Amino acid sequence: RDLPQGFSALEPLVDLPIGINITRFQTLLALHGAAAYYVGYLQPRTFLLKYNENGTITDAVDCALDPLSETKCTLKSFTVEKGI
Amino acid sequence: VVLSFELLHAPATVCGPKKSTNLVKNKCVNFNFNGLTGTGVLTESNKKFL
Ligand SMILES: *[C@@H]1O[C@H](CO)[C@@H](O[C@@H]2O[C@H](CO)[C@@H](O[C@@H]3O[C@H](CO)[C@@H](O)[C@H](O)[C@@H]3O)[C@H](O)[C@H]2NC(C)=O)[C@H](O)[C@H]1NC(C)=O
Repeated sequence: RDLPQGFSALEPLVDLPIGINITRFQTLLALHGAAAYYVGYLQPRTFLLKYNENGTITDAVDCALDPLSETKCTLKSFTVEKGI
Repeated sequence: VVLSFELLHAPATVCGPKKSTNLVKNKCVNFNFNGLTGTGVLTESNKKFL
């Protein structure tokens, strides 16, 4: 399958005090229809993080993806009504 | 035997147990949870935690 249109999160496990830059990375498999592991990048950006009563993430919008991105970025909301 | 504290720029979390004592309930006090302080009404609290 594909990376679905949906929601996710993560969780910290281990503090690794590396102290040095990292150049490359490589995976480990053992073999020998569409399944694949997708790798892009992470960028020095800023997002929006909406949270619930339980204390869990629900929605998210960038700051610099589009005009709507900075619109939610500064207006400090997810509804965000019309205007300039 | 030699004990060397290697305090490089690397984070400081390998530490010592300072004063872990009986929890002060319902007495207006500050606190020292590893670096954070504040005058707290420290008692059992009614919320879910993760
Ligand atoms: C958010 O916090 C609430 C607070 O407890 C969590 O609620 C718990 O949710 C589970 C299922 O999500 C409930 O289990 C259900 O119990 C009922 C009977 O109470 C049963 O009929 C169902 O079949 C199911 O087993 C659990 O009861 C409920 N807690 C309480 C005290 O009722 C919720 O899981 C938390 N959600 C997240 C995402 O952290």
